Amino acid sequence: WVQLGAQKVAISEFSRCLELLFRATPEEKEQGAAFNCEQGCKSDAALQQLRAAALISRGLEWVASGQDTKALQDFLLSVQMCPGNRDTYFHLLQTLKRLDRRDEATALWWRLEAQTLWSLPLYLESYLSWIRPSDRDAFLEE
Amino acid sequence: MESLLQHLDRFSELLAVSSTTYVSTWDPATVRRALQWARYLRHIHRRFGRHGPIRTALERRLHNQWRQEGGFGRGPVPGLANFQALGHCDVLLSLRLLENRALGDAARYHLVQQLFPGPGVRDADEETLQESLARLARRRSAVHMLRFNGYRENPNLQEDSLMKTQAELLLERLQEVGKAEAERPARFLSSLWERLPQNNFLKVIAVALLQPPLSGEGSQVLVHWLLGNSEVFAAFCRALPAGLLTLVTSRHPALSPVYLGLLTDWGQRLHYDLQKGIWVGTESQDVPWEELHNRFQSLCQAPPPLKDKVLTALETCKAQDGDFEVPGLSIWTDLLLALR
Ligand SMILES: [Zn+2]
Repeated sequence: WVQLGAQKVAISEFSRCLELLFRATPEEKEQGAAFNCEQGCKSDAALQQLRAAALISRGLEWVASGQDTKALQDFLLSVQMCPGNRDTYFHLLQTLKRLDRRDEATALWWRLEAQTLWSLPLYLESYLSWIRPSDRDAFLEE
Repeated sequence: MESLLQHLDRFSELLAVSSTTYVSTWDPATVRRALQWARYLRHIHRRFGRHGPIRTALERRLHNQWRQEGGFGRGPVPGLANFQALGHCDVLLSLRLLENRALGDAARYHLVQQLFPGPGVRDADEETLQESLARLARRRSAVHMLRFNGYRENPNLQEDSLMKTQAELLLERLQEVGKAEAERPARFLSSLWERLPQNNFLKVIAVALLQPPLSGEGSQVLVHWLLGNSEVFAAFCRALPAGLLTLVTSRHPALSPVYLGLLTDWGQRLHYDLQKGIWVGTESQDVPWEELHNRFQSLCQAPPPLKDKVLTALETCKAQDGDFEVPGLSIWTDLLLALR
């Protein structure tokens, strides 16, 4: 819907994804009731990367609408969730460079250099490679 | 007519000094004079206390006394509070002298001997002072005994028995100020607001807004006072329970558009966190989700004249913040979802 240009229904769907992600657990191996995905639809790495993906894809629509405070909330939450993706940090720091540059940006720079793929599904890998901007490292050394 | 003014004001001065610790010069003569004057007032109240210019003259004198004193600074002296207290002025005087430790011995003896002579005077035509004090002791005992053996703080405050009593006193006390017309009721109420405990006072206002009339000019005054004073109404709607405010608002439509406006502003300063599926506030004094849900649920479980009002006020505030139909985006969508 984003590529078709529909902010409202896009944000609707991202929010629905987020509700299902936080108000439910995929790793409910209490009752073995069927055939199930052993590895792809269980991985906590897949869960966190996917949380982060949906937060970012929502924040960019808030940016499009002019609600940078909500966008900041989503990007901050994605950084709290997956601190080792760096797309989170790029988006967050672009927003902070727009609004309140100096102190917060450097505070997160130091977090990045304190921090510095395992087995993801391909639908997630390809979703991230699609949304990520080419000017990431150029902006992150600025 | 004019003869009673100098009687009544002199007696009131004597009464007011009764409670005060200057008692050295007193004697049996002073006490006898006091109690015969009090008998005279109690006789007036019986003879021509109803339906004449004299009653209204005495009321003017009493209420003018209680407002020229006001209740600020030099002494918050009660005084005899109203024309009905004319019929038991003697009892007040006697009680105040029995509480004054500074009373002299011979005065004390003469007093108590005149109050409680014994059963030598078992046969009397007029209900005497001894019987009056006995009946008072019985009532005080009865009140203690019911309060601690059978009484329960009813949750529907409007049907409680303490709040209902306080309320009727307030309403009578506003009626007299209205008839006086010297100072406006709002000034009395504003002074009360500074003076006495707020939490108690607000429950009492809430209750007085619902008692039916007995002479509803009383409630009509408090609505004006509240709509004039926003700060009190901020704590009014905040402190009380839900159904009381609901019944108040349904009784008085003038309180409805402001009350929803108060609630509409408390939602807007919440924020949703995704990890715990709960709206929360930034500051600690921001109304929680549960309390706000309770208020809107009570308002929806009400007569139809208010249901449509609150429902339209919620829909117009939903559409104002994006007409979403999914949770995590609008407190108002989340309310309307939780009501169903
Ligand atoms: Zn799978």
